[PDB]
Amino acid sequence: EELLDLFNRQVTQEFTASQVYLSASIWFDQNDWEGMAAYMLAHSAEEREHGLGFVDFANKRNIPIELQAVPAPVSCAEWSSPEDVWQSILELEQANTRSLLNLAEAASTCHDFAVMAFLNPFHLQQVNEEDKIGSILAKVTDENRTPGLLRSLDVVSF
Amino acid sequence: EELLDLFNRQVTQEFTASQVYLSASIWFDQNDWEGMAAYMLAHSAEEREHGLGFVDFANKRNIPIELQAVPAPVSCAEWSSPEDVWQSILELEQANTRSLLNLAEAASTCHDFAVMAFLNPFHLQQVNEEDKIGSILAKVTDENRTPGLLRSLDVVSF
Amino acid sequence: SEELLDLFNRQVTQEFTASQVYLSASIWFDQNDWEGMAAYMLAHSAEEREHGLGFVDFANKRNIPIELQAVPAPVSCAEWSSPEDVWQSILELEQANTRSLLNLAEAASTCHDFAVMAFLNPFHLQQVNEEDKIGSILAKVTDENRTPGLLRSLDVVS
Amino acid sequence: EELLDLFNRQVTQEFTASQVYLSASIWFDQNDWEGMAAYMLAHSAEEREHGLGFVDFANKRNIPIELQAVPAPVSCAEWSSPEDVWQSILELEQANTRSLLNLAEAASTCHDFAVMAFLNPFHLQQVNEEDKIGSILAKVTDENRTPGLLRSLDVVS
Amino acid sequence: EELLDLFNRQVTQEFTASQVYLSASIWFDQNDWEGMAAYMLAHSAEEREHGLGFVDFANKRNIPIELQAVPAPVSCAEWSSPEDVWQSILELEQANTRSLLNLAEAASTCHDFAVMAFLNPFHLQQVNEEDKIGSILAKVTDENRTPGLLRSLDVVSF
Ligand SMILES: [Fe+3]
Ligand SMILES: [Fe+3]
Ligand SMILES: [Fe+3]
Ligand SMILES: [Fe+3]
Ligand SMILES: [Fe+3]
Ligand SMILES: [Fe+3]
Ligand SMILES: [Fe+3]
Ligand SMILES: [Fe+3]
Ligand SMILES: [Fe+3]
Ligand SMILES: [Fe+3]
Ligand SMILES: [Fe+3]
Ligand SMILES: [Fe+3]
Ligand SMILES: [Fe+3]
Ligand SMILES: [Fe+3]
Ligand SMILES: [Fe+3]
Ligand SMILES: [Fe+3]
Ligand SMILES: [Fe+3]
Ligand SMILES: [Fe+3]
Repeated sequence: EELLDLFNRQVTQEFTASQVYLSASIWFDQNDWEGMAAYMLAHSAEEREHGLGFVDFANKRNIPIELQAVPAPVSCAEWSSPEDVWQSILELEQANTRSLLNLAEAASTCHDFAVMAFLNPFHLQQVNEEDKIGSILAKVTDENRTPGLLRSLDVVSF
Repeated sequence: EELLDLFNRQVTQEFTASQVYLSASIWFDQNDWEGMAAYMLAHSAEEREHGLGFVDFANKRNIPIELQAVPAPVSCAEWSSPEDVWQSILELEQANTRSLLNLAEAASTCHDFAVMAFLNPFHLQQVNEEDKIGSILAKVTDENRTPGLLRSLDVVSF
Repeated sequence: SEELLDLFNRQVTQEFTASQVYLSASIWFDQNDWEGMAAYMLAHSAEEREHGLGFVDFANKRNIPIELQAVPAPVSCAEWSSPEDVWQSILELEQANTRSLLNLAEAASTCHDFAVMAFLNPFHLQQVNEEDKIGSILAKVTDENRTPGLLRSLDVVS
Repeated sequence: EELLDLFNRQVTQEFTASQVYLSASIWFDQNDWEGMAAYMLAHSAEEREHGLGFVDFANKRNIPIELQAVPAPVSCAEWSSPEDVWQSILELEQANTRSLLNLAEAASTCHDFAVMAFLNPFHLQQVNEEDKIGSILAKVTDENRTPGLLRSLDVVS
Repeated sequence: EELLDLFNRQVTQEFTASQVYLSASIWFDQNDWEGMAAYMLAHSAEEREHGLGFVDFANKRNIPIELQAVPAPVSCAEWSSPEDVWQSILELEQANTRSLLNLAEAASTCHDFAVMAFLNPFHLQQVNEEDKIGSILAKVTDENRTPGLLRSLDVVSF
């Protein structure tokens, strides 16, 4: 039952993340960072696709899915610079990584080899995501040390 | 008669706007902002096309058009930085939006459903224009906080 | 509102009535060796029928019950003696088609039937274009018919 | 500087003419001359393009441009036939030509070889335009001697 | 004879300019401005082509050409920033313009219509060159107000 639970909760986690990304895109769009806004919107969609992935596997493997409330994103209250937004997104992915590792540990305890196999590509994708977001946040933080310079690279990049 | 009046005045408004854009392109060209100058020139042409759109509809709908003087653009006297120019263009579009909404309210009072239908795409285009110009002005203002940096993005962008 | 439903039904009848009137014009023209005007009338007869079918299809989707009425015998051909008579009748028919569309829209507006208003929008615009075209053809017919044989020599052209 | 002033006035002249062409297109469309209307509309765009060409050269050559008002066209009030319209448009082109010639002479007095070179294709274009306009006006005026006949040829070109 | 003289001297002027451009490319290359160096090198070639143009016309028109020494470029002694180099190039083109205008005035006095015709495209090209170089110098001067920023646009641009 704990495994089935954690599986169900990973869907919520992916959908929660989707909404957080959407919130980041709104913040960026409202503050005229259209390039960062596009990035966040695309990633919102990707997180939804992850959750649907979990759903589909669950259905095939007879793991009951019950859809939970997708909480309101509330880090957009705190956000006052692009740096704040990217820092929250990095924490969000760090948590998504932790939630997948916990799920895998439950599967491992249960000898659920199909669930572990299913999760392998996600483990590796999370490594790539954390690295990419990490690297973006480092660039944002460095470029923002000179007034207007960050803007100058929402244009160029993204 | 008020409807016909306001319709006729929208043509003047579009042509007025066309000339303001041309004036902005001249200011930018003379001050070696060729990328912003190109943007303004293109938009000058677009505003002319809008006015011709109104003219064509008027002719088809038997709304008498009498062409009015197209005033001299005079905000180019005040302009001393790209920020001043973009601020004027934003106000210009805000006024173009207001003039279309007033026209639509007159059509609405008159139950002139064809005029309201005609205006729908313009209403939505104005939303997009104000948002784009708004976003440009925000970037200009931010980048101009560091000497030479704005220049560096007339090149890259535009 | 049962009355809005009546008006929508009545538009169907009006389109099919116009289709038959266009057909009657085609016949007159063909009988009198104006094959070019005849072809224009036949094509426009088909197009009015397409409009009526468009209304029926929307009505079916929107649960507006349709009761198909009699399509009355066109009566104007009894009195037509020149192409000018026929084009004037056709202009009058389109002016009527327009007034009934506007009556339907006013009812929809009163009932807050946003979907019906939206549906009608392209038709309001098409009617502007049709009246303008018809009116223009009538003006050319009238002018060319001041010289014997000249109108014929342009059934051959347009 | 007479040269700078005349260069500025030439821009206003081109946009003025653009509006006059637009007004002709209006008169024609209102009176169901869709062919002549389209010709006039196309020419209105072309006059504006000419003015833009002057603007562009002026910016390159550091000739300060101050955009003036574009005066409302006033000929339409008196037009009652296509002939009247074509006649006003001929007169408009003849004035466009005289003002180019005045600008060229001022350039010539100043030994402004760049401005004179710039103007050469416009002098040749005016010759072509005056000829074309004049020819259309001749055709209009002849065809309009028979009722309906002119209409029967808006439809052709 | 003065006309023939001035014609011969225009060849020297074009070749002199070619060498000045080459000197500018060397300065830029040695100071690691490869993008500005490429621009100068290309323009060096273009000035040579202009001189060869004059030569070819002269030969066809029986204007004796005697090739003069092409002086050593010596503004590269003074150069210490990209701004100094572009300022010299602007002066160089301003002088090339003056030399063409003087030539045209001699042709004009002599009623040498073929020489004036030959020169027309050069007059217009000089207008375009002065404007372009002017605009580059303005950008250089603005961007160089922030340390490293100019560099950042030798890369992007050019
Ligand atoms: Fe995810
Ligand atoms: Fe993710
Ligand atoms: Fe992912
Ligand atoms: Fe507009
Ligand atoms: Fe606009
Ligand atoms: Fe627009
Ligand atoms: Fe009823
Ligand atoms: Fe009923
Ligand atoms: Fe009924
Ligand atoms: Fe119809
Ligand atoms: Fe119809
Ligand atoms: Fe129709
Ligand atoms: Fe012109
Ligand atoms: Fe012209
Ligand atoms: Fe022209
Ligand atoms: Fe040269
Ligand atoms: Fe050169
Ligand atoms: Fe050159």
